[PDB]
Amino acid sequence: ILLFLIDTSASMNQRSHLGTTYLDTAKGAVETFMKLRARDPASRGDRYMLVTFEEPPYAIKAGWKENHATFMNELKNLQAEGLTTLGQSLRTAFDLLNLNRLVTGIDNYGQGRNPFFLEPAIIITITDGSKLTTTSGVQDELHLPLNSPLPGSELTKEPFRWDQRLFALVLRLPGTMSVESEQLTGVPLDDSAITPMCEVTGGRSYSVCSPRMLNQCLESLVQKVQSGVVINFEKAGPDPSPVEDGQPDGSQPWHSCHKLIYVRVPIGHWPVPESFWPDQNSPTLPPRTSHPVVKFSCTDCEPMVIDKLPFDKYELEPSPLTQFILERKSPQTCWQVYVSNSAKYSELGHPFGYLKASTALNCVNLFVMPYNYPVLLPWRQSFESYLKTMPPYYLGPLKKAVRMMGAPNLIADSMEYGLSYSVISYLKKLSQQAKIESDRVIGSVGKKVVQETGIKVEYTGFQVALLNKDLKPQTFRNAYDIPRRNLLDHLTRMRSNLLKSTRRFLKGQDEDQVHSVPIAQMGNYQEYLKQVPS
Amino acid sequence: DEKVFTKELDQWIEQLNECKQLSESQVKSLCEKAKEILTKESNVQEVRCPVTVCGDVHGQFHDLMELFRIGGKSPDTNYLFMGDYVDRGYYSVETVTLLVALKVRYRERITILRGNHESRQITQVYGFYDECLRKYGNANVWKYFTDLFDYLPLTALVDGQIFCLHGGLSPSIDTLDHIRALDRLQEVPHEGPMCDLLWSDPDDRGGWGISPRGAGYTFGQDISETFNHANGLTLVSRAHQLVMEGYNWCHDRNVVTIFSAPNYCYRCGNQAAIMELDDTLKYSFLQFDPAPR
Ligand SMILES: [Mn+2]
Ligand SMILES: [Mn+2]
Repeated sequence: ILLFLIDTSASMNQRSHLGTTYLDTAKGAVETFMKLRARDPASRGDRYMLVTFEEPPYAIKAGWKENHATFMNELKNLQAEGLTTLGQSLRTAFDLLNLNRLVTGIDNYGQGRNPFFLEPAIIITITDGSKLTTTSGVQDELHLPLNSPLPGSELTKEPFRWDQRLFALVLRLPGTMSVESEQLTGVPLDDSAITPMCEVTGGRSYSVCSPRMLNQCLESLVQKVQSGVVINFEKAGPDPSPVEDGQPDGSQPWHSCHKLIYVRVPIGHWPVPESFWPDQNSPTLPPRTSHPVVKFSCTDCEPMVIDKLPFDKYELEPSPLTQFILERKSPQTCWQVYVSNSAKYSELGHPFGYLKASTALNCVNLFVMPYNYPVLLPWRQSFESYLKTMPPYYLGPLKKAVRMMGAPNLIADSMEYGLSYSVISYLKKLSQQAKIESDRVIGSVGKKVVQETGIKVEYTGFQVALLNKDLKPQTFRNAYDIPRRNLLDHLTRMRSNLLKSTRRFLKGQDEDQVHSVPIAQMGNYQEYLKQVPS
Repeated sequence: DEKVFTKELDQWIEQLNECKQLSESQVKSLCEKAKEILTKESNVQEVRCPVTVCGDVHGQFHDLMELFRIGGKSPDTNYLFMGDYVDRGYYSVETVTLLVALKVRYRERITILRGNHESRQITQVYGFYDECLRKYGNANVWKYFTDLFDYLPLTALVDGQIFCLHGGLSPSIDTLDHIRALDRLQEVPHEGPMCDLLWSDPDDRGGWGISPRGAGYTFGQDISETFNHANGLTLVSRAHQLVMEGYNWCHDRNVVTIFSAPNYCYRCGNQAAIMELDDTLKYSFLQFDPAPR
């Protein structure tokens, strides 16, 4: 799923050095991105959406239940007229991407946080350089407005989601020559108000300066689409305890890269449950975070973990692997990882996995382990006392693995909270109704706005008409659509047309055809008694 | 000197009108004369009404004879061809030979423009080079035709209001003064003002956009209106796309696509049309069908 955000604002009317405006260059770049992505044999399941800088009823051009034909037709007729309302457009796009999330089961907020339930989405937000306006002045903060929150959105406290990356294109093409071609293989950043918003999600922001640089950035962007598993790392709290082959001193601490969870839907178990201590009676649930604040500690702690535990291959995208490569990729050794923010009743973090590398030393495998592996792996009334340290709802998925061996547990203590189940079906129904109402009025514009609003300065109610583009005057049916110049000739033409008594008469003077004239479409409505047997 | 050459031209025309090609020396002399004649013409040929503008022929001698039988004889009425009469046809050398003979015989009674198929890299991949190699044995007539195609004018200005051209508008061109200041004696490149003038296509896009053909851009209605308002024009005639009725109006009666090749590639089975413009700039769309063989 790819949602292209093209502003089509009035500031996108300035002409480049090639002769076309920035909007035409953006549309051409989108078309070349389409034809480049079509090369990879994986573009048979994705869906394209379009978002412009227009009113909430008119911002979306093609959303759910819209094929490629209507999407291309809407992107073709894009007009650059309006202000640069970036915040409202980003909010509308994020709400559109989060319409079918509370109904299928993604981010249920009650049963862990399953990383194998993915809904990838990439935003391009092709906008102008700077100087965004909000009908009052020029702002320099880019704060997303919060006026009408969706039902069930206060449990994340952030507009974007687990898998929602945000790339940006500014299209800073000069007007005279664009002769800046010193650095060949180098794509700098835009350094604008959208740069922090993009970096928070996990995607960079390109700075287009030349058509060659545009082609380079488009060819570099097609290689950044996969399953979205974005997790945040922190150096705390080990004081860079990497004393293995050298001495530490770094910027590879707050790594917020993605992870490629390739399927073999995705197959996996043992998710990151949450970051708080869930109580048995809690009417209000604390809001989750889109990026989990999980921290790693550099300790050997028996990296050899061999068992019949179901295996996972959530591949990690190499972005800050320099710190690992400095220590020879940690051969035959790993380092634990633990989620912060009160992972248990009374403690600060519980190691639930590690980041052991592969034998090929190519990337990090991201070995996800159970909540507390070094205890259950090595019954004398031990498991009954051990199952009290883990979160309650967490007994859900692990028991499935126990199904591979037997079934000692039951549904006696399989209860998260009596108040968490309530006020959940109503929120899901409200979200479904909102998604249906949004998908219903998605393409039907029905503007019907043509007036001059004649002010005084039949009274207080007059309004002069405006020039209608698609008027289609009926010359043979309506007599008012016949001007004075070609009146007598048109009169004789109408007379001859009425006195001819032909078959299948029409009221159009000369209606040649539409913009498209297909050969197969016209040849299908015919009959040819021939087969060419010879 | 002049009377004998005129009689030889009439004999050549009468021979070509019976599905009979000329010899090597005759085609060479005809191409030379057309080169000395077309040298005086500019990029925007000032054509005067009344005329009868046609579209693509794509090497169809029978369809060309049908067009002549429909829209009057060649010496009687004026003609304005907008390219595409050399490729995608069984009889392609005969059509261009008859056209160039009528041009060198009636230089003030017929005008022909340059199309995207009048080049050296397109005729080799569509059959014209194969036809010239098969019929004439050698590959000298094809060389002469490709050397002559560089002298064909680009566009035409009818009555100072109608702007006829094969491809269409260009993003690097804003007025006719830029078109008049182009070196048409050059192979059609893959990019530039001439490539867009010979490879453009109209649509409801609005602005510009890359064309699916591989060369030229795609303009919209606002661009056509801006080009017609900034040059005093009232219409833009073109012939580059396949239509069904023969003539198609676009951009609020600003662009007129006139495809005068009936039964394109002998697989569509459509009609064709030409636009006869009278002395008072009154247009009449004369339609026709492929003649039976
Ligand atoms: Mn053609
Ligand atoms: Mn053509």
